[PDB]
Amino acid sequence: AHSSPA
Amino acid sequence: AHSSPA
Amino acid sequence: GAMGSMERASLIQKAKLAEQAERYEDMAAFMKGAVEKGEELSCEERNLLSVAYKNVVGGQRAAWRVLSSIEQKSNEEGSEEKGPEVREYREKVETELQGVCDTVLGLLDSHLIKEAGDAESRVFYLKMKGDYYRYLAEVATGDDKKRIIDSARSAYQEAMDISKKEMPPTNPIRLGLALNFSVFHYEIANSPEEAISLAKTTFDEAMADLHTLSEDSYKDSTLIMQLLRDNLTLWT
Amino acid sequence: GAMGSMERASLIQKAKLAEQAERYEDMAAFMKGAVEKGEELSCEERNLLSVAYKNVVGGQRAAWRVLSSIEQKSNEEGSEEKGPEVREYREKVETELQGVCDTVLGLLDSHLIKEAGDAESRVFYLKMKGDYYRYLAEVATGDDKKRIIDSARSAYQEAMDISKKEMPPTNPIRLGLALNFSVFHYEIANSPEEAISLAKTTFDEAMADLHTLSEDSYKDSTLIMQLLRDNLTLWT
Ligand SMILES: [Cl-]
Ligand SMILES: [Cl-]
Ligand SMILES: [Mg+2]
Ligand SMILES: [Mg+2]
Ligand code: NA
Ligand code: NA
Repeated sequence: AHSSPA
Repeated sequence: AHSSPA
Repeated sequence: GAMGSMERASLIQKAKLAEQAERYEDMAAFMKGAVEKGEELSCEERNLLSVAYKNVVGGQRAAWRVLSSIEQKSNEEGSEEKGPEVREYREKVETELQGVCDTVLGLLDSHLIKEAGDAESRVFYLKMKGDYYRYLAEVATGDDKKRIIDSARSAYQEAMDISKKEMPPTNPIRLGLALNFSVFHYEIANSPEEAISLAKTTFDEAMADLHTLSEDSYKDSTLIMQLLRDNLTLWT
Repeated sequence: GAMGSMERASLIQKAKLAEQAERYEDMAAFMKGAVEKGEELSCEERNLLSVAYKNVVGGQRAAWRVLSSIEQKSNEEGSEEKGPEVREYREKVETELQGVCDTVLGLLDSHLIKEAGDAESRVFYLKMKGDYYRYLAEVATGDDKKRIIDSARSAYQEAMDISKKEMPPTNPIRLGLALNFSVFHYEIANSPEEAISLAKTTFDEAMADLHTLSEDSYKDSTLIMQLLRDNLTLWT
């Protein structure tokens, strides 16, 4: 799953 | 320029 | 600390140079030094801190996953014994990963969170606390796995409560928090339905608020909304 | 050394694991530990040593180039002064890069080269000596730049002399040596005509020997020949 990018 | 790959 | 003799502004300048050079370990050390000056961080500086440690721990997590997969295969039936080396090296990477997470959590506890009064800073730091406990949870296996999971949950929950009261549903910090809390539910907490519900409600409430945004803010918000959609497509 | 307590075979095993995990600093430390056991290296082990340090120094060189470019721009006319930080950080990366090159050169001098009697091992190590002096030359600016350049040239030349006498023109070590010596001529020694001549003669003599090779050796040789061709296309 994708988590938040900086 | 390209040098040798390992 | 090795950065104690360097000016705060010079540390920030060098963090930005390290980012351009893709020297993320250096970047993290510079930003740790900046935090330890004791002043609060601006929005841009918080982003630099997050970028640096995200990239450091990201490489460690990717390496840990490779090694864990090799180790699991070595423990199947018919697998020829190869000795302690796979476990040893996986443990080495794991310990270094845990050290980085502990470092970040230590900066948050001493004393970024307690000084953060504005919603934007407090939510950012509490989200980071949840994220780094989540990374600890990814590798946890012993008696304290449950407590690590609950520490991540508690931080995310406090951040969610503040963000819902103080931020619009399109705020990129709020969106990224909800995205990551949903990943926590799916991958850590064995709660796929909660993960799906959170992603869908977050997406729908942001959609309804996009009309209030400028073109630039619209781009920022929709980028994170697409990640929620991508996860929903993976999970359903 | 921190690897002194680990078995040679365990160090080699962990170097291979580190490669799979893209943990090249770990890989280099493992292979340094293996070299320091004092036994000669097999062909596969030499490759592991080369892969590890190539990737470590490769990241350092890429970072140094980014920082050097920023530093050069800061020294143009009309550029606003930003203080010592760019130079300081470029020097930091440069010093770490030089340290890695010195480490590799130290392993070659103590005592890989002197024990290497077969053409394949001796040429490999002398090529590596030329390569790491070349990386030192890329960042050298003081009184000893000329001596660093001549050290690279001398190592490459000894390797070339052995390779031409003892190896077929399609040997991948011989080909990669000639490729790298040609890059040295073009980028370090200000000798573009020598670089072009070497690349063209190397390519043509390999072409004439391909008919002697198996399919697998043919693939190995043509891969490096394509890099010679790519450089010739860039340079002409
Ligand atoms: Cl280990
Ligand atoms: Cl520095
Ligand atoms: Mg068997
Ligand atoms: Mg001006
Ligand atoms: Na073993
Ligand atoms: Na400055």
